[PDB]
Amino acid sequence: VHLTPEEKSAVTALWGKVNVDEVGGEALGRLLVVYPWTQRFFESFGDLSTPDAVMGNPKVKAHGKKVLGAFSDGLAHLDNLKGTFATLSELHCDKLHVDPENFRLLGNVLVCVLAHHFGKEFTPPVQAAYQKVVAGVANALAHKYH
Amino acid sequence: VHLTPEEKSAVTALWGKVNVDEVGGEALGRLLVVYPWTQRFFESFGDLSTPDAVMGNPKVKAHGKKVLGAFSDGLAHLDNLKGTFATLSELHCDKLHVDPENFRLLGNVLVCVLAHHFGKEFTPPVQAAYQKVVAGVANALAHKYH
Amino acid sequence: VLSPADKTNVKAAWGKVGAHAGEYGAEALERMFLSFPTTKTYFPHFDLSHGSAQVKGHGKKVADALTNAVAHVDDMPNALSALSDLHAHKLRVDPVNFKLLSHCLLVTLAAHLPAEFTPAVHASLDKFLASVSTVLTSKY
Amino acid sequence: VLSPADKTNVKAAWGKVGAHAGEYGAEALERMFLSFPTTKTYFPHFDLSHGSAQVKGHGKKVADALTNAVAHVDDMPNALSALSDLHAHKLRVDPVNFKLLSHCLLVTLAAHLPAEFTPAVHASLDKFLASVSTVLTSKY
Ligand code: HEM
Ligand code: HEM
Ligand code: HEM
Ligand code: HEM
Repeated sequence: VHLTPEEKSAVTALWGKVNVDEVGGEALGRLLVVYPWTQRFFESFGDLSTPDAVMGNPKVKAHGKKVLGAFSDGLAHLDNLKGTFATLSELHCDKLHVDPENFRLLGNVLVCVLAHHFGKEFTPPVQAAYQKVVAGVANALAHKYH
Repeated sequence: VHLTPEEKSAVTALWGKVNVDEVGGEALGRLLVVYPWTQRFFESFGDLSTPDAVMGNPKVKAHGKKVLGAFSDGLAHLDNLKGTFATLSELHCDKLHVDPENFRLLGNVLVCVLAHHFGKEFTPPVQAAYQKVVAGVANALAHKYH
Repeated sequence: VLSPADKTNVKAAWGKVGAHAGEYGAEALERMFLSFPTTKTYFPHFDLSHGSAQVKGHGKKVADALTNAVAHVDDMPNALSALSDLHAHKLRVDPVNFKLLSHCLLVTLAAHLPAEFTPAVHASLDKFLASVSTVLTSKY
Repeated sequence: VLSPADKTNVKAAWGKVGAHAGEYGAEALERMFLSFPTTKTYFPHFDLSHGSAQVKGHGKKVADALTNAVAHVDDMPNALSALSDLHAHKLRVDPVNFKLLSHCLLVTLAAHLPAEFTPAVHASLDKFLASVSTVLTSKY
């Protein structure tokens, strides 16, 4: 996806301030709490009875790291998101069978997490640039449906 | 998009039976009636007060021809839908500003029109193959957002 | 909202469907599973092959729920209360999937009612199925 | 549905927003127009630049409608009746766009309420905004 230099700057500058051990599990956690049908694909992870359960859950925090790992990757490869996510698409599409609307939702939840953590720093132009990113990532993840 | 030979056969065989002067305006017409916000992009066309107004309207029937023209095109080019629709995407995205969900809706309306006209012939496998097609067309039309 | 016109259109459509209700339900299910394979994951323990007695049986249940909604169109949330609970809580159906089944139900009706499926009747059925879907997704 | 918990969460959130309601509304609008440029076509006659008195003014109206919904949470369709008519009939707003504004309203709240925007409060606000959006899209 085409980010302008000011868009790239807005994303990169904020992304270096991100606690990569935490934001990932926060975004994934919130997704399971806010959109409870997403918990269908995670019965294994244990106590998802409550928000505190989900948020204070190891397998969520563990897994959100990789999830966050994925977004960082594609942030280096807006030119080749399809090439970047190739493998993982067959995973969520051919193997897991997940609707692409759900990738858009995770992306939006990640944006809410970024706003929560950065407050005033997460200005409307910075959000706009992050929306292009998560849109491009969601689309590339869904290429095995397209 | 990848259609198997049986999928290609199912689509092609039915598509040759289609009245290309009529189905197009029927699909477009129904879209404006069923999803009335789509009439925002067509105030010019005149009396859209009623279904009979919309359906029995020249500019609708006129325009659905081209619309139907587009789908036929991409039916020859499932290999290169992005290449096929390149121009028309900047039209609906950069020039018209239309949400890609709406392309999915037109595709689904076209499928309902095909079922209405072909009845029993429009079997569940034939529908399944047509869904891959309209999905691929809708996505290619939205590439100027992606 | 559903206008009096929408309600008479929907009643009319169901009238003509008649005793084919269950069979059309099974057909709509099959259309959904073939067109939208992701929906198949909610039925791992079903045989989903053509002619499956389990799809047929389940189709009748789907149609009976829809008929119960038509029959109590003015109090659908009450009528559909247990079903909403089932799909949101126990089954955790992705809300997107209601749109897909609704489209296949519309396709099925279109495939069987050449006379009834006018643009106006299409519109009323779409709203009816969107209202049912709204109810069935109200309880997450 | 909105549980008593959701309702107290939403009331709590609006409490802390306080007199910043209008300003956050204007900000949410700006976030939407920048993030989702397609939404701009509904406001051709607005200056949408930063600091626009017209966006600011309109933000207050949006916030006031939301507050009126919160204040009458148990009868939103009645409270939001004229607004539903306006957006579906006169404005013909694509239903997709309500999701986009709702996300920007959530982003705005998150950007201003570090303490209140817990996972549980996030969830309740999402449901509240989805209920408003359901109302505002009920009249096509
Ligand atoms: C949004 C809805 C999504 C759902 C419901 C979903 C579901 C799943 C499930 C069930 C697994 C297997 C975990 C297990 O049970 O062992 C998985 C793995 C994974 N997902 Fe997601 N997924 C979603 C979106 C995404 C997105 C948008 C990304 C990244 C951009 C992502 C990144 C990953 C990664 C990196 C793995 C595992 C990597 C590995 O194990 O090697 N997921 N997902
Ligand atoms: C689904 C929602 C859509 C909306 C709301 C929409 C809207 C429009 C509008 C406003 C125009 C300009 C007509 C005028 O006022 O003069 C147009 C042109 C056109 N559209 Fe659509 N469009 C949609 C989807 C599609 C799709 C899916 C296709 C084909 C796959 C398509 C094919 C065309 C063609 C072929 C033209 C004009 C070609 C020409 O003038 O040279 N449209 N559309
Ligand atoms: C108009 C929309 C729908 C209607 C009217 C409807 C109706 C019903 C009814 C009446 C049952 C009865 C179960 C029983 O009592 O034996 C049922 C079960 C079920 N439904 Fe739906 N449903 C709808 C949408 C969906 C969708 C979109 C999905 C997922 C793609 C789904 C998945 C299921 C599953 C997994 C069961 C239980 C199957 C089993 O294990 O027996 N439903 N539904
Ligand atoms: C939570 C969702 C929404 C709320 C609470 C809301 C609220 C309002 C209110 C209170 C007005 C007042 C007009 C007046 O009395 O002066 C208005 C007008 C308007 N709204 Fe919304 N709205 C929502 C969603 C949307 C969306 C998604 C769009 C399109 C992207 C939209 C487009 C418009 C337009 C074009 C006007 C008239 C602008 C003008 O010409 O003055 N609204 N809305």
